[PDB]
Amino acid sequence: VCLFLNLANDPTIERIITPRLALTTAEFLAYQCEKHVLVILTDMSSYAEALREVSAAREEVPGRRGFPGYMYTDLATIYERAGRVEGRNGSITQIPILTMPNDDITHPIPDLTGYITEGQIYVDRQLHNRQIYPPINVLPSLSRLMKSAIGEGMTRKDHADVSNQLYACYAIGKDVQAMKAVVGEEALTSDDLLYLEFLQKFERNFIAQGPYENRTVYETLDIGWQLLRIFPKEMLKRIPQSTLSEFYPR
Amino acid sequence: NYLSQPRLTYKTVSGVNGPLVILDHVKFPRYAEIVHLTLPDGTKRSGQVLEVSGSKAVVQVFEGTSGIDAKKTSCEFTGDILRTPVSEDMLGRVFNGSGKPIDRGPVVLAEDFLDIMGQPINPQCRIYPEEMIQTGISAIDGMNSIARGQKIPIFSAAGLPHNEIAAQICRQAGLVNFAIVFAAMGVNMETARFFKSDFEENGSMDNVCLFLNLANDPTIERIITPRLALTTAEFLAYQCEKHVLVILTDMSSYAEALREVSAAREEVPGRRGFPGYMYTDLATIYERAGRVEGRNGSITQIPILTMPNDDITHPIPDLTGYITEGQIYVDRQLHNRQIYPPINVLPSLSRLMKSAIGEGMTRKDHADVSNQLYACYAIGKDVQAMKAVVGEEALTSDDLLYLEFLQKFERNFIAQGPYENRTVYETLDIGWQLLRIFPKEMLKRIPQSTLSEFYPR
Amino acid sequence: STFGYVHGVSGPVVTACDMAGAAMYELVRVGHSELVGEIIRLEGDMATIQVYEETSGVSVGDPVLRTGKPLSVELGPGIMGAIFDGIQRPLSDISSQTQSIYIPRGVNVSALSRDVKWDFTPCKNLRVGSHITGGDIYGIVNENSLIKHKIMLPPRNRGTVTYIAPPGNYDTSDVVLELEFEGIKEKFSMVQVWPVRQVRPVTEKLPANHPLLTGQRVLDALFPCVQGGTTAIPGAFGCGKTVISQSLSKYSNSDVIIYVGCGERGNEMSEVLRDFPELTMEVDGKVESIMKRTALVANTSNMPVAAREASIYTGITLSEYFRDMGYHVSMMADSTSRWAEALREISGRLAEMPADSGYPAYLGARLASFYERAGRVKCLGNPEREGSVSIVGAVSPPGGDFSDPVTSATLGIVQVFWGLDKKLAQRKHFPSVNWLISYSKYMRALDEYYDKHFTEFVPLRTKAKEILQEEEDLAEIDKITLEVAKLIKDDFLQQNGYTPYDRFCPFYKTVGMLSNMIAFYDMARRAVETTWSIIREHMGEILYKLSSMKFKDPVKDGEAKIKADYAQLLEDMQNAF
Amino acid sequence: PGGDFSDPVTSATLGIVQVFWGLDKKLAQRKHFPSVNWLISYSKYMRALDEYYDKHFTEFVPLRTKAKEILQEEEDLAEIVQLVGKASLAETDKITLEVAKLIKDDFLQQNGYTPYDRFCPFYKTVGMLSNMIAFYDMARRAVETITWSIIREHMGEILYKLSSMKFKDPVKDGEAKIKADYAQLLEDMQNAF
Amino acid sequence: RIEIFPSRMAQTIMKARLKGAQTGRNLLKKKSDALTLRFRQILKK
Amino acid sequence: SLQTSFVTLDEAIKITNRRVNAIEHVIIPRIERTLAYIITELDEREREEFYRLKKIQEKKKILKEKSD
Repeated sequence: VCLFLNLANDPTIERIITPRLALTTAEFLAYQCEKHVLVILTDMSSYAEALREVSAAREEVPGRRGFPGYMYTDLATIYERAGRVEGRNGSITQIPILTMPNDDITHPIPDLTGYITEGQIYVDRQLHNRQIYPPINVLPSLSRLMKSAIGEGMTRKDHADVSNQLYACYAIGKDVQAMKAVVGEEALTSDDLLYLEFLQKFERNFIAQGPYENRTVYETLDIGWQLLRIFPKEMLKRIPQSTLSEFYPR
Repeated sequence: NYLSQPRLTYKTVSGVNGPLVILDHVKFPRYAEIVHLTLPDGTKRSGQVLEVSGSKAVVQVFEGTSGIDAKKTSCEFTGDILRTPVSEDMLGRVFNGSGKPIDRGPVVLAEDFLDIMGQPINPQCRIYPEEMIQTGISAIDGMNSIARGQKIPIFSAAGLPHNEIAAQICRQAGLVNFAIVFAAMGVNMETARFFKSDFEENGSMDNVCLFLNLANDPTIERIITPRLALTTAEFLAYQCEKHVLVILTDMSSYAEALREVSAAREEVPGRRGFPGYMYTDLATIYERAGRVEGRNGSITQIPILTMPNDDITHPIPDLTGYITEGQIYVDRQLHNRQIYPPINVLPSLSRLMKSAIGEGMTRKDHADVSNQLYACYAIGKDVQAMKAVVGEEALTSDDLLYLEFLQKFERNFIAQGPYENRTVYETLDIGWQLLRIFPKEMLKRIPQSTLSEFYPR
Repeated sequence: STFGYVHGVSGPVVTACDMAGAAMYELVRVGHSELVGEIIRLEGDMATIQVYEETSGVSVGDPVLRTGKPLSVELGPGIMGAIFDGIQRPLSDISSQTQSIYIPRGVNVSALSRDVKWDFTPCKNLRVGSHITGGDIYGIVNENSLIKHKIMLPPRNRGTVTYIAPPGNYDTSDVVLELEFEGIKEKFSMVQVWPVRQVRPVTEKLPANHPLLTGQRVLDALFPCVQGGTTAIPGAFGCGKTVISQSLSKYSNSDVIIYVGCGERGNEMSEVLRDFPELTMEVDGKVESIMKRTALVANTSNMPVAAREASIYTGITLSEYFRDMGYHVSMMADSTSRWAEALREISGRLAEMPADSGYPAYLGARLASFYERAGRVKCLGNPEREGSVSIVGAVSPPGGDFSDPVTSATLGIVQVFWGLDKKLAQRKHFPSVNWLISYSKYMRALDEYYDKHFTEFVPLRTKAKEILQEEEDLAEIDKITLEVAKLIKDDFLQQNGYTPYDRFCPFYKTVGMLSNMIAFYDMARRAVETTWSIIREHMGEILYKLSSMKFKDPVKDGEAKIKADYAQLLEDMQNAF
Repeated sequence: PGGDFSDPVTSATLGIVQVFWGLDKKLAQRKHFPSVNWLISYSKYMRALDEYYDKHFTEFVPLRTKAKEILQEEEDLAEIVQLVGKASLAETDKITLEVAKLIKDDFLQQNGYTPYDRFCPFYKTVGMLSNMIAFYDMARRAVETITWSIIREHMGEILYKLSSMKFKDPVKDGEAKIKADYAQLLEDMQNAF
Repeated sequence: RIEIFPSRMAQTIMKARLKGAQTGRNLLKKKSDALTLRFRQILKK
Repeated sequence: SLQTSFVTLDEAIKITNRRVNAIEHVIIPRIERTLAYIITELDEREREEFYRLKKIQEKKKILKEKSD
């Protein structure tokens, strides 16, 4: 561990060169010594207010919400130092953390990192209020490299396809709670009572592992296929019939 | 203790840029040093220096730079800042903005010259307001009463009778001395004719020192008008022992005269056009109030201001909500219904209303009949909305009685007439006449001690 | 150079020429009346100075006398009970020296009185020739009966003692110490000057562990705060803001209390200077005034706006200086929203870019560099003492909405948020702290204190919070839970501040009352799981034993625990019947 | 058409002007001519005029203080009827709702391309205001005891006379004043029923 | 979901649209509450 | 006369309590999060004119010192 601390009392221009030195250190432990580095940048939001403040002192070209015009580039020179190269066994993978202000995903800090990274992971506040452990919601959280990392060569061919279906049962059921607030708890039909029945069981069973329990992808699917077996047949429309025939009877 | 050096007379104007004239070859020029221009026609014009730099001195004139030359104008300086002449003869006089008389009398004959920018009052020798002003409008002094040293604005709109009730407040004010300083910033001619003939022509012109600034008048005089207002109102309160009440009408027209001078020295604007330092310039003239511990004088402010388009998020009624002490809300829906003082009781609270009333101050039940008259008006409001949604007779036996009180609260209590004076004792007599209705143990807010004494009569 | 000339004033700004040895953010004295200014730009030989006062009557050619010091305070004896402005001028002494009611706009009165004499005693094994580093306790001054104002060394300098003072009476200008270094025998009095923007140096920060017993039952039990912690409260007109500001100064376990009125009002600042000079505190002997451990930074909105920004930084430098003596300082900032409206004027005069809703780019960085100056921390110095600073900052949002560029920035730094509600203050539920929105991120760090002391507390709070959590959904539409939650909200959480006991309770009663109201609950959970209407009718006397538990007067100390035993066993009887 | 009170040419105007006849676009979509809406408009010149009014037109000022009342008491009820539906909500307030519709279409509406309505004099104006407010005080006391569902087409010959007073020639000097006296006494017979 | 173009005079329009819809609920709340009170006592009868 | 009055009220209370819950959860939070968008879009133009006007304030000084 190569902890680079820079507290809130430290000067605000030092926050510019802090994720620069954290990456060129990690571009030496990988790409020159061939070991797999995991870079974590705390408060990438708080880097950008240290980028807005220094640019207002330079008096130049404000973009959205006071952030400078080159705020896409200077979040890209510290994000695109990732990935693997050909002639090296090493690797470098980034998990930055950014606090979006006022829960808005249209704020320029989750916005411009949404365009330059290869996905995002969304932590929800309504699930944190229900004491769900990793309080993550899966609807605006996509991983772009999901299509390559899954397969018969890598992991368990039903995994790539069940995640298309577990979004569909999640997205339809989320509109059901939006419908339940308006008409009433009794006007629902038998179809959209199961969409609430899955959605209550999805948050507490597929998520909230606890702060010291890791479970593998095989344990994830065997606890994730159980949530699709409170559904009936023929409503899992994202799953083809060639793959649905094996995993449904169990 | 004075200056006797002769005044220089510069003939070295080096340019004219709109309202301001930039001089040259001036030796040791001050900031805010007043300068008397002289046009080649012969007409005199005043002027305050706004910026010096090295040898230059950028003086803006008051009455515009129309007709000013670059070769024959003689700027003769005046070695000190603008100082008003102040005395106890200004009561019952009418001046303009800059201080010259309007009422065909003479120039005033001061005992001293005070700096109009003033000095900030000490927080440690400032003492709490406790006694009440008896301003007469029963919608004002009945529920949302005014303390003695409490700054409290009147949030009007553009067209409602605020100036027509800012004269009633001026005439029927206070009881046991009570001089009153009126400052009219940016009014019409027919409003200025009204303020000179309503006040002047009653007998309030023994204690009212009005001076008023038209819209025709130069807009630099609209900035030194609240400065001239309080610096005599804190001569009458902190150098003589009187109880002054200051009325600053058209506040929203003051900040528009602050925007013109701020954009005259080529500054950038601030939030919604008004400059960044408006929270200081408002607090420089709002916080020259309160009462002190060394003397028994006091000064009370009622700044009338018209928020545009019924927007309380506008920077004039928002930055005054952080300096002052609770609002009084003139409403438009009450005005079209044609009760005369349109004071709305629900969104208007007085902050120091708790300290201002009591048995030693006005009366024992005033702390409780004001808590009930507002509360019975609150239950009176949704009952009127209930009348249209179900019917006038089938609703409840309770709402038969609240609905008749609202007709008596609107017309008999807060619809005070145009000339009807009404003391604090005359107000609560109407306050118990409306609480003759709702028989006892319906009025839950009034305690049993004061209810048994005043309600049977 | 010694003086500078003015060379032009254009508002607050003064572009003083002939200043070649002028640094940034130094304080100067502009004019013959000596207005205090701040150097803000430096263009070669000239230096653009913004002036704190009204710059009316400043001519081109007036002497600008530079000082060579930044915006700093004077730390030493004579600071307790004094009332300062934002730039540390004594408002109590400025009224007796001038005999007026206005601030005379040019008076450079010394912040500490140079006429009051103090009894100095040395450190007693601090010999001549002994080596002393910065932060060492050098002497002790009996400022009051309460505060032993330990004279310390400034953290910059170092050396060996050459001249020390004998025990006696001294002025604030008398030389007390003289230190040999390699270069110069440097001498310095009992008064040290420290800039407010520079953090006080210290050895090593520690995790905060000891909870701030502020006095109320809801605050010390359900939403606790630790000394060395940060705390935000809302800022409406009447919810509880006079209570939490003065009960935490009267009854808390804090050695000093430094209150910062940061540009409040005119008469709301006058009532604080009318109430705080006549509050009383019960020490182990006879009662004494609160003004022997209180220091006030009073500031209206009429005052200069650079003395409204710096009122927060002055109040935290006085708080960090008393931290280094070993005391447990607590600082009440009231408010911070009137401080954010003072930064918008300061950056608005420099025409800088308004980043988020008018406020400048560094609003989130100036707040985070101020709330980080709190914390329990082992101080500098060889006597090896520990101190703490607690910062309580009132937030006054427009309209009471928690989505604002300073409200959302404050609630991301603070850990405790005692959400005070107007609706609870309308129904006379005092104190009016809400329990739904309020929280504490300070629960995980306090269970070590709740296990080494007070062992039976953490199963109660983690259960009684779920009782209040279950009750809100049940009130939207179990019958045992609605009755006992009514008992907690009416006896435990409600607290009258004028009762001769219920104005302040210790923690052993607070853990005592929640023990019985939970031991009554799980027994009644069992007693229905074997009838509820008979429970409400036959146990009416023991419900009177619960609802009258709050009146255990401080003449009853061990008996208050003894009555908690006997009211516990009476519930053991009727649960079987 | 836009920027009603938030426009720096209009916001600077309203601080100086005394009278402001706000031409509304909601009335101009229905082609209500003139399109002056009677709520946001004002006149600061009501104190300076009653010294002239109590000499010439002594009847007018007690009419106008209630003529502005009826136009607002219908305004809140139009927000009621739009949501909860016309169950008519009252009978003492139903008469205000239709005597306002008498005002908003006969009194207030004025087509200037006719040879009669292109200029109305004041005695033709105070005449229509006196007649259409005398229907309001008389039908107020009529429900102090009958219902307007009876009254509407029982007084249908009178409600046609009130709606047809705006068609008289501007050269009928005494004859329009007798017609004001004629149509008012015909309402007196119907309220005597 | 955003409705129209921002940044002048739609704020005052939407503040008129909000204020009508704010008390429009409260008017319809009292209608639904008086209907339920009419429904509650007609149940006991 | 009450049995046919009982069930006609539960057909008029359900089509009213939906219109309460249609205004409360659909119409008002569509207007409310529109009104939060007009405020920020006003603000992103109020700082855009603060960059154009301050650019001229610097270009009026550079042109001035070129004359001096």
